[PDB]
Amino acid sequence: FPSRKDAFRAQRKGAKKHRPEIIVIDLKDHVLGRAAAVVAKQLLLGKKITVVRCEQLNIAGTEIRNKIKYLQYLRKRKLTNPTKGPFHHRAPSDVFVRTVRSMLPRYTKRGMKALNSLVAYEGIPPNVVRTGGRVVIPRAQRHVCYRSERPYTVLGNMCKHVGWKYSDVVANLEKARVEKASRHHEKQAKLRDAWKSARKEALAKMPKHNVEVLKKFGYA
Amino acid sequence: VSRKSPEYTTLRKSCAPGAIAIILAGRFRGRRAVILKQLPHNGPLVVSGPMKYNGVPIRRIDSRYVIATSTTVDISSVDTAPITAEVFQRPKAEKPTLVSDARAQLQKKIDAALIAAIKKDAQGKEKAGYLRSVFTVKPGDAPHRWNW
Amino acid sequence: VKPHLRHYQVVGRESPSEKNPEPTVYKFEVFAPNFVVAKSRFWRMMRVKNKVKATHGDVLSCKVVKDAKLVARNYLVDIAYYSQRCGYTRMVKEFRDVSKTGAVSQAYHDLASRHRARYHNIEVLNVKSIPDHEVKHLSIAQYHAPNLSFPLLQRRTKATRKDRAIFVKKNTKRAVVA
Amino acid sequence: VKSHYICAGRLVRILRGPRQDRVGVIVDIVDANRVLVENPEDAKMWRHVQNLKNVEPLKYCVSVSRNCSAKALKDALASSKALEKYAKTRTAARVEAKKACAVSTDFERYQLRVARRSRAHWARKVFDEKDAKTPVSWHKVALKKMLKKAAKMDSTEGAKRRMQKAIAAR
Amino acid sequence: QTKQTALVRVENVNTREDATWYVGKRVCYVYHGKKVKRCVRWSKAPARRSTTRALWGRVTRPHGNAGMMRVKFNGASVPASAIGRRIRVYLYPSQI
RNA sequence: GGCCAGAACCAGCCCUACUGCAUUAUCCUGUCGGGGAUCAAAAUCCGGCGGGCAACGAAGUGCAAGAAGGGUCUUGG
RNA sequence: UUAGGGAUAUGUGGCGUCAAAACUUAUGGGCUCAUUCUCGAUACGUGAAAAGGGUUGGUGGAUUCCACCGGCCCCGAAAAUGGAUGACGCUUAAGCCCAAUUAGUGAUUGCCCAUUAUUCCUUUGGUAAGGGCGGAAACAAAGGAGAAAGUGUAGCCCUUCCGAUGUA
RNA sequence: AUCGAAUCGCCACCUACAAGACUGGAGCUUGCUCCCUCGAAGGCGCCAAGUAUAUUCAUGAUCACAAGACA
Ligand SMILES: [K+]
Ligand SMILES: [K+]
Ligand SMILES: [Mg+2]
Ligand SMILES: [Mg+2]
Ligand SMILES: [Mg+2]
Ligand SMILES: [Mg+2]
Ligand SMILES: [Mg+2]
Ligand SMILES: [Mg+2]
Ligand SMILES: [Mg+2]
Ligand code: NA
Ligand code: NA
Repeated sequence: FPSRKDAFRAQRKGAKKHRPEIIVIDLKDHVLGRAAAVVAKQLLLGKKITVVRCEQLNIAGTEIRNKIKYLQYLRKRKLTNPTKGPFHHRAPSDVFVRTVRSMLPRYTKRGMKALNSLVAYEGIPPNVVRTGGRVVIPRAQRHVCYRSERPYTVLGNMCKHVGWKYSDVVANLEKARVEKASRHHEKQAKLRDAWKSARKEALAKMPKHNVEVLKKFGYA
Repeated sequence: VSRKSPEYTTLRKSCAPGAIAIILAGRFRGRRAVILKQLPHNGPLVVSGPMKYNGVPIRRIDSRYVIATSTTVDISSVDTAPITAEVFQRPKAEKPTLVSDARAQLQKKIDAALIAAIKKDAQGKEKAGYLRSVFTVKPGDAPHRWNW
Repeated sequence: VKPHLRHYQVVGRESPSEKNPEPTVYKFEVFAPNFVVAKSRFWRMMRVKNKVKATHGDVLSCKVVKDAKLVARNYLVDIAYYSQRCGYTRMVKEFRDVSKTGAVSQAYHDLASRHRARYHNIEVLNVKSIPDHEVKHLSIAQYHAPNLSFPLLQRRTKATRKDRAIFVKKNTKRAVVA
Repeated sequence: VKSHYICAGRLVRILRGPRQDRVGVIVDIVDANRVLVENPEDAKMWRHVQNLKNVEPLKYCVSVSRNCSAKALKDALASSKALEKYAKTRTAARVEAKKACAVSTDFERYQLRVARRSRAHWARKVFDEKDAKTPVSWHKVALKKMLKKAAKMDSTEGAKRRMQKAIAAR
Repeated sequence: QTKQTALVRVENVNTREDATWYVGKRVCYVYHGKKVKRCVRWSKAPARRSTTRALWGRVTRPHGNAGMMRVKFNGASVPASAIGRRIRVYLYPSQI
């Protein structure tokens, strides 16, 4: 929430509404550790990254194996004063942020800048929905990373069994988001179809030598 | 074949006269021009790239700052002899748009000859359009994998 | 990939002396990564069989035997390995390969995987191309049925190295970070 | 099932390596990983072993036996016309276009840029026509629905007089 | 670390062959100071006067197998505050 | 100008690009006989016989002795 | 194994992130699932036995089963602050055994890190090794300067080679 | 109003979704055949608002942060 000085200076400058170069990653069906490693290396390279749908990250193995792993991590606590002890975050996006943080030099200013370049969400919040096409990480996708006979866990289910209390909220919000997006996609089908037919007829309207040029490079 | 000789030149073969070049640095970076000759004693190249098409005047440029492409216009009828080193030699100052009539006339003569030579080639209209185009490195482009 | 072991024939003999004027000549098959190893194995065999040390012997010839033309074959590999617990274990295994060096290299990788047996504890007794009807194991015999066909499922088709990307738009091939 | 099985006679495209994007015929199956591949009409495709991770099974299958002779393979491939049918598909044309893009000069890239831009301009023209006829663009449909209301309640006396006065003032 | 040699990752350069193509090219790190100090063409072109500054170097060799390049900067090492920031790799000195 | 920077050349180094000699036979090819398998075949395999260069960039087998583009803010001019 | 500096190349060790290197290499073969002690990735060494039982290998018999022997995994396996393959994590491994170097194409150096190796520059010291040192002839301002017969100095001067760490 | 900056791809067609042991559709013979939108491009953008009869560029003098940036 910008200060009044920031707004006043922007008003004086006459500059437009700015948005930094941000990559949005859809983490659904991504392997937790591999996505974390890729994101951490890109953050150390200066990228600004927002990850969405952290509740649908995957870990190899049955849900009980990974819930027991989390409970083992949870019992680590400074006995003489649990405040200032290890802080155990239950939300899936918090879990991903912690996984990435453990893959960074978190005790330097450079690592801190890298970690503060990452924003994690459960689901896809409205401020992210329309910012542009979201990306995947092919080398960290479940369908190429896990042999499909093996059991795997979805991060949100494990989290909700270890203390995360926002599973149903995120589920209902994601259902509403998908319904709104699918209505907006079924509408505008006529606009996309109009542009397709326009390109098809443009082919018959342009000069012929250009058509041949398109043909030899695979565009016509 | 004498290093001391003005005719000495180690210029790479692709920078042949008439070859169209992409200017990589300086005022006219990204403009495509036409190489006319190399100045004596292994000097810089001279490019016109007719000022009508892209705005590059008769200018000298080091060949380490062009990409000489494999597309060429036969300029054997252009008479690049009057382009000399003295043309760009300048009587400097002392205790301190505008074009000398000689430079303006040389530009006119070379430009007319070059425009006719370009219009005399097959796909010559396409080559004039190509000389009008600006080269830029776009997001996602890998120029190190390209032929030129 | 091509087999890591080559097919060598090492021919050698004890150096002739006053006690042995016309010593016997021995021919020795061996599958080795290079000819130095092949000659080392030959001299090990000469020592432990004929009581002839390398310091008193000759190498008449050391040559690679070329592989035949590549044909999908059945290979009987008669092979032995030593372990401390069980001594020497000899087995006869069957393999699908296209060469004898391919079958032998496969046998070595197989013994390494299922029995933790390394190269220098393994002796190959015989490798031989056999007909299909003499194949004994169903996992090898299934591969010469007339109507053998299968889909390629659960494949990980990685891109060409030049075109590999880190971030890609979800339902396109538009690279974002590369 | 629509998946193309690995079998004797199946046409394949080489995925990666020295022979990337070449076509050959499977002549034998070694085991679960290895097949024998040959294409008599490509000079680099003599009979050789390819790992099954490195091939794309195509939708064509000439009818040959396992470990077939070269003459039988050539005759079957020529009679089946598999190479012709495969060449007439769009993925083959895409491979050819990738090859032409890789070797392209700067002038060829400029020609392609001009052709694409001309196509884009002409598609814009056609779209503008159809948009005028039937609105699907944001501005056109907004104009239509706000035009109904603009003409619904601009017939007012004060509105018409204000419009006349403003036309006069300018 | 040995600060006399910088490592640069260039977009779309993902093999040692591409990095080989870039060997010898001029490399620039652009930043700004606080005050306006002397620049090239300070007298000739006063519109160039800026807090903006650049540090120059050249690609010496590729690094690894995946397109990373080693860069030597003129005279002095590039500042560590440039780690993670933009670097310009130009197309000159050209070989084509 | 004894300062900054860019291109040329030179000398010395350092990376290139370009490969010949020998070898293959437990091999290559044709045809007889067998043996195999399915509706029938061909093939995988084994013995003969007649021929041989598997010669694509043959083979990833032994040794190579091929003089002269790009790097030098890694040297000095 | 070490004068103080650059370049190049290695050693041991590595190449998912931390962390340079396979931006998670191959157009390599197998094996492995593990639930509160965390399976594994522990050379030295720093977490185990007698004994026994999922999977996939071997040997020898009987008509698919009988016995026996390996691999990996599991059980046997209990301690006191919360905690440790270094951490995260990894299971189409980033685990184990084996084997490669851009891959049945057409030959025998993928890559990253040293106070090591090679080479270049400078220093310093030798059981140091060689030259020069009889001013060569001429030459003012509107090519210059130096040239000492010397252990040691701003070392007479030049060239060359080798060594260079260190408590008492 | 300091203030000179580093940043250099836009979009109202990507900016919906799911599956990778089955990907547009059929058929029965179930891995082959037949059809198609033939299964390997998000659309633009890169100097004439569009592919052509054009039209100002200099002297900013041969590299220098692009001397400029509401595409
Ligand atoms: K080095
Ligand atoms: K000395
Ligand atoms: Mg508690
Ligand atoms: Mg790294
Ligand atoms: Mg890997
Ligand atoms: Mg470790
Ligand atoms: Mg010395
Ligand atoms: Mg000392
Ligand atoms: Mg600027
Ligand atoms: Na030591
Ligand atoms: Na493997």
